[PDB]
Amino acid sequence: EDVEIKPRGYQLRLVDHLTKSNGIVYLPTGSGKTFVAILVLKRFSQDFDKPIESGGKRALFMCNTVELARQQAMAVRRCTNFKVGFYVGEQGVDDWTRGMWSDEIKKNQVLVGTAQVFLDMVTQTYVALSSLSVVIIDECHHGTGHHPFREFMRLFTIANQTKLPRVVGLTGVLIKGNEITNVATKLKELEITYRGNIITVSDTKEMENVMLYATKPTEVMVSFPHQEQVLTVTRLISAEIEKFYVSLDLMNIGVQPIRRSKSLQCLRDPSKKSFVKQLFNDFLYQMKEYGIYAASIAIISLIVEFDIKRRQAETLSVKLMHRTALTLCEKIRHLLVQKLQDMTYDDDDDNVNTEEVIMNFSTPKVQRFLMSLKVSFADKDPKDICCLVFVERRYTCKCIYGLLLNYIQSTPELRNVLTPQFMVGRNNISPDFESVLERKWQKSAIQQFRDGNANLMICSSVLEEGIDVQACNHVFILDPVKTFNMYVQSKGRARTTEAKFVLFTADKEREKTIQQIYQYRKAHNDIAEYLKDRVLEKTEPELYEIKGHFQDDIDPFTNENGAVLLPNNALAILHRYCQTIPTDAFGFVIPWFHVLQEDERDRIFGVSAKGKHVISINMPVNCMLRDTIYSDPMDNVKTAKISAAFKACKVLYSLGELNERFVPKTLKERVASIADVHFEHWNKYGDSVTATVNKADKSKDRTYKTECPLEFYDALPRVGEICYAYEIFLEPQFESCEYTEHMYLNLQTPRNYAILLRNKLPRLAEMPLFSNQGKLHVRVANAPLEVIIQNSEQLELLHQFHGMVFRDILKIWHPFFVLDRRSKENSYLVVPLILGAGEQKCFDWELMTNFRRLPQSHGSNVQQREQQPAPRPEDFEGKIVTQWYANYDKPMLVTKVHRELTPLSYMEKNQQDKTYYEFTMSKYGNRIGDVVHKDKFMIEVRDLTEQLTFYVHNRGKFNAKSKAKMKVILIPELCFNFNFPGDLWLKLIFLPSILNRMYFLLHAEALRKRFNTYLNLHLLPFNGTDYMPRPLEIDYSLKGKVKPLLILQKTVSKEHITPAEQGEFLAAITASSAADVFDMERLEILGDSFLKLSATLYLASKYSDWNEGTLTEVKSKLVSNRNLLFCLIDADIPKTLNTIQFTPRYTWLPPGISLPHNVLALWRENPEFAKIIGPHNLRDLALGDEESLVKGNCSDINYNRFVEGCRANGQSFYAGADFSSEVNFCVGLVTIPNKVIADTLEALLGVIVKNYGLQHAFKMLEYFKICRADIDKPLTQLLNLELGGKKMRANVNTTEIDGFLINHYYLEKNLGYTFKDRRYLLQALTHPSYPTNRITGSYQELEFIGDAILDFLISAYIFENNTKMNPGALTDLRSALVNNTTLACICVRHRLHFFILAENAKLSEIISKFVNFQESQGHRVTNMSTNVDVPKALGDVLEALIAAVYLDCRDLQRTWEVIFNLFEPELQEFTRKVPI
Amino acid sequence: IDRYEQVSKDFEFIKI
RNA sequence: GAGACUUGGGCAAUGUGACUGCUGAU
RNA sequence: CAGCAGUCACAUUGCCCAAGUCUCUU
RNA sequence: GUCACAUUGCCCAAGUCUCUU
RNA sequence: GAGACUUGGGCAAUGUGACUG
Repeated sequence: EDVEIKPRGYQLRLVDHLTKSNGIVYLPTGSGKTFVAILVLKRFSQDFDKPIESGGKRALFMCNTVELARQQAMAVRRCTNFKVGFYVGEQGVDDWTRGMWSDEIKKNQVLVGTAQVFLDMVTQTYVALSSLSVVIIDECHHGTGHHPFREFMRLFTIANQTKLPRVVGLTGVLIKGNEITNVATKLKELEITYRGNIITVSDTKEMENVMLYATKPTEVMVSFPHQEQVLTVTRLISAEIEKFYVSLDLMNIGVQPIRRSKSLQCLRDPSKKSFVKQLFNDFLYQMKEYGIYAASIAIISLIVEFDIKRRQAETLSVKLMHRTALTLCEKIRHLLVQKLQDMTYDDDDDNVNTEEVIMNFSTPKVQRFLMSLKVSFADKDPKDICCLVFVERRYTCKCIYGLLLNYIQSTPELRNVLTPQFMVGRNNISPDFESVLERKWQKSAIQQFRDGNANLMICSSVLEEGIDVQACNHVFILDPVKTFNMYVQSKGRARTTEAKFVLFTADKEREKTIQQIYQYRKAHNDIAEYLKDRVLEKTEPELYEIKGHFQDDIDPFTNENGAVLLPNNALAILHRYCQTIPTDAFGFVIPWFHVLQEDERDRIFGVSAKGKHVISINMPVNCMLRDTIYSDPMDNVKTAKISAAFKACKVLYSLGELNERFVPKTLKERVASIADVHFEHWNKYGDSVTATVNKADKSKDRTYKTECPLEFYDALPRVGEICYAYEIFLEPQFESCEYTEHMYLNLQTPRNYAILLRNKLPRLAEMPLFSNQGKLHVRVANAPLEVIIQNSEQLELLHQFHGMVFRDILKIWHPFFVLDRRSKENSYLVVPLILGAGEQKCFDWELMTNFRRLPQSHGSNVQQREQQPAPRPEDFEGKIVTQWYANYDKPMLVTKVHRELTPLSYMEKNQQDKTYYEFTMSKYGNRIGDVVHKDKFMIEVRDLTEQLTFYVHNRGKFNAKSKAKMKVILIPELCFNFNFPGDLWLKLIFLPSILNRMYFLLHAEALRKRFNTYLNLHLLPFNGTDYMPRPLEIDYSLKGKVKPLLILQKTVSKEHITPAEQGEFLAAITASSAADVFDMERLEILGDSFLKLSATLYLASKYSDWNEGTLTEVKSKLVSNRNLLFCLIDADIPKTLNTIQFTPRYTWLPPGISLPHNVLALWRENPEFAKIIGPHNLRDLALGDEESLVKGNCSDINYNRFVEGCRANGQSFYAGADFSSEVNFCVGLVTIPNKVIADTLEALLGVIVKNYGLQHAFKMLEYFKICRADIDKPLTQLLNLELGGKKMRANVNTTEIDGFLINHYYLEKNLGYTFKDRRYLLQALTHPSYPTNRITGSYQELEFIGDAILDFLISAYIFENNTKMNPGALTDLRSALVNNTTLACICVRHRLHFFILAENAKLSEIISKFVNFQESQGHRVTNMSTNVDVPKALGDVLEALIAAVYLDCRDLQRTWEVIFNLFEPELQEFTRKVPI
Repeated sequence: IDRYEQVSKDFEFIKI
């Protein structure tokens, strides 16, 4: 600020002595005691920036009032280089944590705040007390009794009594109270309080030059008569005033809580009844004291305040009483103005008439006040006027202000010079007279006075202490002086020179006033006599003084971490804790105190407590303990009360109850409850309720292992068992055309390949397979054919046949594979069946006995062909061939036989006038000398497809393949022949696409059986069932009354329960990445919506004593994808999910073939070699044929090769490379992201709710241990789940309903649902701003559940009624149909805005302007002109009213009927273009 | 009582 | 009446916390 | 996050008024 | 809960060459 | 029936922007 801050002549030695020991300074106001405190901070500014944990310290600046806190904050910010923390209640301090407190302590080197804030900071031990270098105490004269200064000062004894912070006391007046006789008996109390000696400037005479800044004003007094004369009209008005008192005593207002005297004596009237009595008593006091003209404005104040009270009244009963009081006050005003107008007939000079009427009706005291002001000012300059006027009461201030305006306006000599003002203490009265409460004046009257706008200051005792004001030139004390400190500070408020102090006294009480003033003078002179006469000695060794002074009260309580509970602070914390209970309709949230009767002291504690009072504490009806606790025997009622409160707090804390931090105890832990009541299973996976992951996709992509279905494990047949053979049917769907002759005829042939199983199979429904020619429907035989392995060689031949088929005919093989007969995971055999005896098919042993080694294509020379016999034409019909002269080993399928053609063949389109013999000599004459069998036989052939994954739907199109294709004819002896028939080859191509659906179909059947067994559905359509064929999910992008919803129709009836088709479960299994015609995604939306509804309803039913915010923030974690993943992992489901898109050539392991067993052992049992061997090492295991097909293990060379593969990876750039991506399929491992697992969870939920209804789906949700069962009763239906209480139901009877429901039938005429209990409707229409919220609540709780209800109903309707919309647009329209704006449009169209109850400034106009806008626009849905704000309340009103309608009957069908009647036009308008 | 009793204009600011 | 203490209504100042309501910006 | 405003409970210092009890003076 | 723009995989329309005579 | 190849169209998994409740 400035460098003129050089200290005064006294402050240096003061701060010098303050370092040696504790000290307290007594200097008059305006002497810079704040600056010497700042100097103390400067001297003790050595260790401020160092952290506490390293030994650093800080300081603490104690305060008294928030206004003085701001003043001292400004004073310390202006001239300090440190950082100050401005700490004030009702914000931050009650919500901060130890981290924020410590971090603020790290930066802030000094702190300022009110007393109780520091009390809570220190007792709760946010930081150690030793962390403070010094403590600065303002207004130290308050440091006595139960005042917070003394309470904090008590903490020094119990704390570490070493390296204690320094305390300094500042006060303009040392003593508060009238016990001024023998002032030495009072100084020592404050002295021993801080154990510091009082110090005052010794050189008062020389430093009085500085005291000129606080000059003593001259002291004069004005005496006025106090004759006991009162007018007639006062006696008149008192009669009806006391009549109104009596009548108000008979008022019929509602019930009120317990109210009685301080010492629990007989009852007292409630606040809403006694406030008006107190106000009228004060008005009568003002009228009697100051005069009739004073009452002429006091009455205006009474009307303008009763109007505010009427406007702020919530119950209707209070409004009538306030109207009666307003009428009575209007009558009082009428009589006052009538008396005034009956006077003033003497003169017509309006200014002079007003001045003389003010002079006349004024009491002599106020008259003397008026003429004293007139003679003191006498039309001087406004800058010469600066004063404070102190009166007793607030309404006195307002009334004196109001009459002073009129008096100033009535005198031209004072009109331009006086500008009065007034303000009062915490009881903030409106500073306006003629206007209702609409004022917003940020600058307080103190700031206005500081600006110089006002010159005369009217004020109550608020300005006597603390507030720093300009050095006023006058002080007028209108009311008699009553206390010493008030007199001292009032005389100190005339801080400037030539100031005048004027006191107004009565004539007949003048002598006693003079005597009292003289007594105060002697007391003030004797204040310094104790310090002047004090023997020069320290103030330190007398610790017993402090001990005795502080042990008189009740002993405190302490525990671990240093937390201490103050017995004097027990009442506040008890009330705070008891206010957090869920209140009833009129439940009481405060402990009930009842002093025991006289002879009941000994009934509990014995005769020893006859005089010692004992009082019991009664807990509320919803407290944790419903019993009562009794006080210890104490000598007075207040000490007994505080002891009882302290013991109750101790008992509550000893149970875990009373918050450790001594608080109403209850927050995030309420959650923790339900939380672990749920997320307890997270701990075994390394997660918790407070733990979240947001980095490196951790807990987002997890590795899983797969298990074979229950019907393929150990399915390998053995010798001497009844084996089962299920043949495969392939039904051609595409028509027989030129391009589809073979694919139809050879696929309809009886010869089929079948599976040999040691176990049974269920009935598997037909599914389509899309190939190049079109679609093929595959069905498995329902009844297997029983066969027996009658010889070991037969089984060996069958297994070799399987192995060589998989090795060659499909080329689905790898060098490191081994023919497996030991491992039982997904192990089975496939065999061909042919007619041996009758229609039944036995083993086609001709195939197995021949095709142990597939015919190896080889070149034939002319000499060999000369020795080769001529092949018959039937030797190629239906067989497989391939050309050996060409380098291509691809097979060739014989289509048409040629018995009528010669090698010198006919003409063709390309080789016109050319024969096939000439063509083959020209093209491949290099490796053919001549055709020796050049007659009577060629073959017409066509190639076969190579694709295996026949899942793509559109790969089979023929629109562009309809064009002309060449006809290909080959010469027989130049192409090598296979005895294998292409008839079986064509069907055998489709085998992997059969197996990779049979796997997951058996898995889905197992899941269906599990979810039909747990839900005890074992009825007729579930054992002799016939499964409908595979459906096609078209929406996968690969090409008045109401109709009852099908989702809920199967809830009250059992005939409508559709059997759970295996196709639905299979779709719930297959993920999006599987690249198939069906998916889980559509059912995912419905499952999610059902999960949301169930979670919201369950939480709102079990916890009807919570708020919607806590319910939402708990159901968020309950429904979060993190919860669903861990839940379904606990369900051990993931082994039965379809994610990969069936890459057969690389990753789909053959069933009965796997890599060598020793590799499995020493690469899966060893963690050090878990994923070190890469695919580059595996492919090098080109084992021998006997080493792979019979022996089953690897040789020594291969052993060294694959044991050194990992080491070679660790010695090359391949070290650290990922060897888990699609190269870990050997052990069946799969990497699946959480978005798949969760979506499958609610996909299963959606399938279950679709097929079995809401009730069975909710019952199944219990199986996933998400909806935890209640101990009293396990669970009930989704409907009839009894929920409600004091927040979902109105807490008033039927009589009070009509007073809040002005019209109900007019809402019924459009809603259509006759309410049988209007409490739900009232609770839905109750806005938070409405006054009833404090005792009844608001519509938020009903809105919370109505949202979910509407969301699920709309989602179900758009799901079932539109079968071919991707979840996208489907739920996208949902958002358009659940948007807030369209809900408001619905509300305004049906005119529900009439009945909505709310009280707010904008809200009054927003609804009207929006309904006017909608009417002008013809109810046009925005989904707009001049940015009109949408009234978001109306949408929430609908969201709560829907829930209110539902709860009145607990039926969803009626709710949906009402919703459809409401939304009929929107569900026909939005479906066209779905506006976004 | 018909009306208040008027008080003298003059007085003294006597020292106390 | 002094002194000790208590009751009850009454006055002024101080402070906490709970509940809900506006308004603007992010 | 900030501004303004409303309702209600509890806590502390001090103050006069009335009534009552004891010690004590008369 | 859903949409638009930048990266893989599947299925087509155009046209071209190779392979099947 | 298939590959090679380019132009465009269609579908699903990652990054940005924004809307509804």
